[PDB]
Amino acid sequence: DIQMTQTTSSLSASLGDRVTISCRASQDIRNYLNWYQQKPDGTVKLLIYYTSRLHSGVPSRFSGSGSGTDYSLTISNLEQEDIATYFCQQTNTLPWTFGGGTKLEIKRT
Amino acid sequence: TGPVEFSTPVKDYSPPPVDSDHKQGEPSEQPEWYVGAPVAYIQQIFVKSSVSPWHKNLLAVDVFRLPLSRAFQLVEEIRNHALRDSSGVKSLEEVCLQVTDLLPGLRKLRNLLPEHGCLLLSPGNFWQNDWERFHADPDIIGTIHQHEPKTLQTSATLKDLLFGVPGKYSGVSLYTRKRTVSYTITLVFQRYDSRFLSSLRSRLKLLHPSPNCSLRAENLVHVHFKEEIGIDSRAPEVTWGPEDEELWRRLSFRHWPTLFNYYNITLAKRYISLLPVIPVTLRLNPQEALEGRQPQDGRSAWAPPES
Amino acid sequence: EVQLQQSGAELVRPGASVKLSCTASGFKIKDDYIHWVKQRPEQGLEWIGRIDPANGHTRYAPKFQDKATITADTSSNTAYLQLSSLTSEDTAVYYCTRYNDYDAFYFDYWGQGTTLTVSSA
Ligand SMILES: *[C@@H]1O[C@H](CO)[C@@H](O[C@@H]2O[C@H](CO)[C@@H](O)[C@H](O)[C@H]2NC(C)=O)[C@H](O)[C@H]1NC(C)=O
Ligand SMILES: *[C@@H]1O[C@H](CO)[C@@H](O)[C@H](O)[C@H]1NC(C)=O
Repeated sequence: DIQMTQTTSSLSASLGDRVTISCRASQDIRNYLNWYQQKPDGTVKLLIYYTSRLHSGVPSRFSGSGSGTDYSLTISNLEQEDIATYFCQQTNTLPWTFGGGTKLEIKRT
Repeated sequence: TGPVEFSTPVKDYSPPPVDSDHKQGEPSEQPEWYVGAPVAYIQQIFVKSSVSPWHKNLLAVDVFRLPLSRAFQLVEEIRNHALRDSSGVKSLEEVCLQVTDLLPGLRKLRNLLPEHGCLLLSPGNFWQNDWERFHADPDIIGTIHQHEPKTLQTSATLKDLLFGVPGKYSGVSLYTRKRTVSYTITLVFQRYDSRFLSSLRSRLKLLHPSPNCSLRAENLVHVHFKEEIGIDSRAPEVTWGPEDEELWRRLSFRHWPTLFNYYNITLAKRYISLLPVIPVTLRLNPQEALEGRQPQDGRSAWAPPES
Repeated sequence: EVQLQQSGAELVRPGASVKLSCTASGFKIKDDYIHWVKQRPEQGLEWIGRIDPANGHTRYAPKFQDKATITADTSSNTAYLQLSSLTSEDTAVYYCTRYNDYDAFYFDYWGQGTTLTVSSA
């Protein structure tokens, strides 16, 4: 199989600040990466497919980039509604695999 | 007499039954020739390009070389395309039409039309799908127009068959108008697979996205052939509109019969189905052509008739 | 406009079987594959398998070959997931999803997920 790795499990952030989330593939997946958002209530939503194609209705804040085995998801400016968990999924070899997921927070103190 | 047509939606398509009904219903809207499965499903991949920062150092040869260089890679991608999560067919080999031999007496057309495999047509057939031969060819225009008749003929020319495009969209005249030669990769299918065709279209769209493209892609078109008895620069941007689909209507009326008679396949009693076109857009740059500049640059062994 | 309505929460004894459900609205399941994804609190998302309701061709991950059984019926526009020989490892949240593009294979719309609990209680 292909192992998708998200190095950071949690990622503190602040409103307005740009946030980048990156995950590494075990082998070349040929720009077949999907990014998903999971609200704390449990709803899951597609943000970006292929590598940078924005899904219909997704705000312009989200953007993706990467090639080969390294990819990243960026948010232009963080809103309160953007606090959720994000997963990357590869669709190159048929047994689709997901990453561990990164959870966003708010800066304190 | 002439090619009659009949169009059906792509949403839910299935070939009509051959002999389930002895007599068709009286108020039936279908034509009486729309009975059996088609001879072939013609899928056309319309490839348009644009050299965006056009400048004066481009020549007529580059107008052909720049888009046709991508043709070989595009053909290889189409041929090797496989549906990664298929439930039915996977590869082009399982569905496309197989041709064995050309007719005897077409020794001149051998090695210019495909044989012993899939019936896939493209401008690369001039150089036999060999990018090395294409790169080593001293006169691309000369090779393309080598087999052009000096007078109008009923049968479609080899260049017309390979490009799959009306003559006004090609030819060295586009250099003056600062446009770029647009060709078509012609896929001939023996069987229709909606899922494979959708995967191919989406793969091509992902590889070469086409901006400002809103093609309907809503209906198939079936064509029936009756019997014949005699007894400062501002480079034009790639535009996709209502005239880009149904471009096969502007081809010669003997195009498809000419193509299919070469392989001893007859269309006298039967019909063919023309799938909606798959748009492919290429973004080219003048630096590629400038770095690929070759000797024997502005001289070609082909002079179009200008009187 | 496109919705995937999933069933309620479940709680079964270990060693039993459950039949999850997924009702589709705004589209017909003949048009697209319906998938199932497994999520545990510490193991992330796992892809279970898919079905093609047009012809019923199902394929699974090698982990879930002897565990899952995905079935769908067009008449009620509903897809189902069956898990057999349940154990404490099988408690998770199972999501229902589809895709409409057949080269990127991105999961398009998701259900809210059904929490499954396995315990002797
Ligand atoms: C070209 O095709 C025609 C039919 O479209 C062939 O004619 C028949 O071919 C079959 C082949 O099994 C023979 O059994 C028949 O006796 C042929 N009938 C007639 C009237 O010719 C023809 O043989 C084909 N020619 C070539 C060179 O392939
Ligand atoms: C092409 O699409 C872009 C992006 O949506 C937008 O400017 C407009 O719809 C089109 N522009 C032109 C010049 O056709």
